[PDB]
Amino acid sequence: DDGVSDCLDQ
Amino acid sequence: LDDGVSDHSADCLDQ
Amino acid sequence: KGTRVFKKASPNGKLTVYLGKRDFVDHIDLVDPVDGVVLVDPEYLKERRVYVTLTVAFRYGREDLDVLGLTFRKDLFVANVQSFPPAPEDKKPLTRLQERLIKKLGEHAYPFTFEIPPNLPSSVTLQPGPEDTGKALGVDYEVKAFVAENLEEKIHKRNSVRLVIRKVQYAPERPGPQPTAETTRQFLMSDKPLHLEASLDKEIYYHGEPISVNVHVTNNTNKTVKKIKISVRQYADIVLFNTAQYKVPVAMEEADDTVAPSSTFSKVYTLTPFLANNREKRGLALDGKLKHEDTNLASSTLLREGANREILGIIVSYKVKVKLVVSRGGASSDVAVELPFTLMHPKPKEEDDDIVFEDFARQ
Amino acid sequence: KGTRVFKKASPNGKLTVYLGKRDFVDHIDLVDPVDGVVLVDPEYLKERRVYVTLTVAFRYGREDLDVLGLTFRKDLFVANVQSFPPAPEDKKPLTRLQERLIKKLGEHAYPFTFEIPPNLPSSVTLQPGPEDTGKALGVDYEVKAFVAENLEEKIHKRNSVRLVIRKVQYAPERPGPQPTAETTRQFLMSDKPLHLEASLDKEIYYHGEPISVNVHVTNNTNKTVKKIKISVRQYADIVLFNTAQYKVPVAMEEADDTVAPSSTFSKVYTLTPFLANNREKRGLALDGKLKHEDTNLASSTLLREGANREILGIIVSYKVKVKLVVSRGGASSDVAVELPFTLMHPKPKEEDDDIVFEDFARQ
Repeated sequence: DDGVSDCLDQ
Repeated sequence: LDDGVSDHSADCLDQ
Repeated sequence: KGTRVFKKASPNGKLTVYLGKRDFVDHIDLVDPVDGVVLVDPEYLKERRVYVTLTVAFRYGREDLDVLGLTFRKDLFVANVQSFPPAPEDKKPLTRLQERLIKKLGEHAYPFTFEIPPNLPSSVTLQPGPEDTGKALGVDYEVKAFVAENLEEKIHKRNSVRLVIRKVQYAPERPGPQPTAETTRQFLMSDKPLHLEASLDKEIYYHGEPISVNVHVTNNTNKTVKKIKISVRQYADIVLFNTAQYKVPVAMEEADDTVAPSSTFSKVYTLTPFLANNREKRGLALDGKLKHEDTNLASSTLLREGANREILGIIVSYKVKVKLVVSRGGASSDVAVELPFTLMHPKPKEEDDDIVFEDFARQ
Repeated sequence: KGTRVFKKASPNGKLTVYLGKRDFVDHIDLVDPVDGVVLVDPEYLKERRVYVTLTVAFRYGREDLDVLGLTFRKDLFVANVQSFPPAPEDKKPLTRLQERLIKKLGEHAYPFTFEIPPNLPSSVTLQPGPEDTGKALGVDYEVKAFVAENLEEKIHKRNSVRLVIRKVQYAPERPGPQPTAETTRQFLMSDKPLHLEASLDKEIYYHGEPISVNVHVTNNTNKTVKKIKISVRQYADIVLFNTAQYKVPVAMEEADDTVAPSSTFSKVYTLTPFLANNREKRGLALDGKLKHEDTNLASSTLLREGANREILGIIVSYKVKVKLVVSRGGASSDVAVELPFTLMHPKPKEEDDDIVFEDFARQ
């Protein structure tokens, strides 16, 4: 459990 | 002057 | 009147097929016909027709209905029925279950009937390859209902119901003599005979029904038979594609009876070949798949002089063996005979409303 | 050496993240490390620290990290690095690129290194559409650099950089026997076989590479092969949450070539699965977002003996199908075989800084 919890197109 | 069908698929499960 | 009706439906539950039996008995003259009903929803794909197809084929290589797999396929029988538009029929009349079904299911339900030719091979499967090659093979009877524009363009998983029915073979009991066989032996420097004679009941064949072997030993020699070993072996000859012979013991009883020197002996031994005792004995020659509780050892092939042996695919036969073990003194001996018999599927019991609907899917 | 380094900065540019690559190859034994740098000037909100985290998750319901929409999300790998103030100097091993990227940049350039363990699912997204009862789902590798005192602190869109790299999968061409498959058919009323055999030049293809199907057809029958149909299918099994099996042709050549009765035939067919065409409609496993020219048709998931199958999310695999369609002049049957292959990602490169920035964005 080592801590838990983009892509531009207009 | 031809022949029958050539079926293809599967029905009942196996787990 | 208590009557079972088996059903299966398309994946998308639109198309549903009903059949009164899963197994259809071949009485040598005539198989009982595949009479069924199809209940269709005209509001999926209303222009489309419903068809039903019986496909009897020998298959070889991973026997299922798959492509990854199949190495050999030979067609043995096909029949195409246009069911939803009640097209100008062959006009062989309707059947009591068909009416009782359309009387129950509606007028969206339409029948189909197939008449299976006599002399076609009964359902049979076998899984080979002991240490050598040979892939899963059999003869299976597939009935498939499907919704399509026409038999031309391919079937899709959604509409198609695929049922693998069984044709199982029955034959009635025969008059004449029981299977009898005998042999005599005289070993080195004795000149005294050992006489083994053994007998059966020629008809001795419905699944489960035991085998009563009568055994008679006239032992004039001064050797003793230590034990008597009776057995039932099934013989399977693949005759299509990759031909191959198999023989599998499916019953046994080593008896510790002994026949004294200069004596005589008699007994009946009784034997029951069972599929249970033999499951994945490399799975040779069933009448069904291994997983279904229905499955028995396959029935004997019925041949006739001149009948085509190779479009039967798999010739099944059974024999009883009786062996005397000897080992007298200080390469010990075998005296044996073997008696052949036929093995058939038992005859089925002859002779609003109570009608009970089950899945076609087997146990 | 006009060295391309992909840069992205904070929406309000106090934090800016640099990476050598957007895609990171998995060569089955170990993944390319995520070597990068964080350029922050220690003036903004939490004048304690900046962190970087790698998160690998399977997500279902949308395909991004979102609150409204995420119906299922399984966490597969999380790594948290404290990139400002430099944490204990045991993971000092720097890379040759990182050294250039602190020398070329100010004293405010602090590195990070992520090691992805082997056997994770590569990047994958699958777009169910019309046909389906499902929505976007996939596996993302999300690098997120953000400033905080705490790291239990709620991360600030103001403070964050977030960039979705891909982990792409490579397999090396292993020679040996190439893929082969064959089947033999015998149609009704004749014992004359139609034999089909197929073969692919390789097993391990790479995106964009053509695939050469070698076809041999021995038609001893009385029937004509009306057409030959070669095709490529992707199968994508969802194994997590809402299971499903999809199937999509991604290449298709239906040639007008004919095998006339009692003749034979052979021809090598070449087709390439693309996705470029109509950008995939629905149900297709891509390795990225549809919107990017960057992304391919997904690579095949590599399975192992003992492998935990479900934690891979989607099982992706491809097969070539070669279909003969049969008929004779004036209900027609088809003979086909299928051959698997492994679709993989090509490796990019085996062919005083001059480091020049690209805006990290896929095109």
